[PDB]
Amino acid sequence: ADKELKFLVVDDFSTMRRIVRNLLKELGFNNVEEAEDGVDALNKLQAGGFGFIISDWNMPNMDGLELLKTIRADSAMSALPVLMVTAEAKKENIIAAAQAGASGYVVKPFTAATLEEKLNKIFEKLGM
Ligand SMILES: [Mg+2]
Repeated sequence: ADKELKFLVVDDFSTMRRIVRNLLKELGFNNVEEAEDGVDALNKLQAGGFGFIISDWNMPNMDGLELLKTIRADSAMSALPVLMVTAEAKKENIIAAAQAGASGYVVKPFTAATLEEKLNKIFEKLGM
């Protein structure tokens, strides 16, 4: 994984975005942009050059599942890695995301070490 991979962090909580950005920083990933909800994220993804999306499951207007399905359906972004974030792991949520193409799932709060492990797992799973 290129340390310069461009990340999109999506969460309706500013503070949760700041945590994720700070965690990534710690790992050496400084290339991060932020979005507030699914539609905000799609707007930004339009400009191109993103490499990895970290999205919250629970967001207004367009939730994580919807954003993920829209990414998967788009010819230009369909392969982008998507890491889903939830405050509470639920079997049907996990199955629904997997089936929709999520690259992985992480329960918050999480440390830099957990994030790293999730990141490496996906890079490994996707041969990146
Ligand atoms: Mg949220």
